[PDB]
Amino acid sequence: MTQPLVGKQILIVEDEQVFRSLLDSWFSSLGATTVLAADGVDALELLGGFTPDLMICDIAMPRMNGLKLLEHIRNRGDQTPVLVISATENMADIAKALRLGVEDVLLKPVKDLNRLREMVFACLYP
Amino acid sequence: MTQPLVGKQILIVEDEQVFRSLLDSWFSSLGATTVLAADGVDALELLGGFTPDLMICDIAMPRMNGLKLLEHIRNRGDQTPVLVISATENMADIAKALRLGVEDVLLKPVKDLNRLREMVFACLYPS
Repeated sequence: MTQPLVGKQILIVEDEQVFRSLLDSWFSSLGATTVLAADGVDALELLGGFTPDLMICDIAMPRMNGLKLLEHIRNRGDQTPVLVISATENMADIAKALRLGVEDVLLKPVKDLNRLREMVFACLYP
Repeated sequence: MTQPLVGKQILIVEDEQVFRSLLDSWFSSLGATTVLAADGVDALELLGGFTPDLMICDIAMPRMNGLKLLEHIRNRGDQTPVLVISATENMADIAKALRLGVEDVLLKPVKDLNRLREMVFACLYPS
């Protein structure tokens, strides 16, 4: 199959339009249905009414650091799988993400589209 | 001002990746914060918990014709401004969109990005 993610809903939270388009383009290519949010506060609001199969965010977020997004939904009882894609070198931040429950924390810029591919597959078909 | 839509939340419902990306690019360029949905059923679900300043959709939608999206939110009592962008030539479909309450129905493909610009401005800053 060239579209193995058909039937999967992916929430992408990404403030850079180009990276946002690449991620939409890639996941859509694979058959996923995407929701994209430019802003992490807007994503928090969306998650009130909607439950995706996977959420992709950055923990180093300009408007509102995505750790707080993660913390707020995890306090509610949301078990939504989260994959972090981040350039952060800050080990206290990564450790806080891991304690809140993320599938993984992948380095940005993505220097292996091969790896993300099987990381996304590890999340969506465990 | 080169970013006149700062503080405006726009929901874009668009099944074509490239057009989706163009609209994201354009609205983001003008300072709006965007939410994009590939799929109209997912947009119906999102609107349960979220109220944008403007929704952009096509009435001629593959998965689920966007008239039903429009009819379902309008039966709830949502006053969310909607702008339809569509190549539809079907006068009955346009007329149903207009009865449901739509800011306007703009012809696709978009000749002219000047027009969409002030159409979007009429929706987001009326009077």
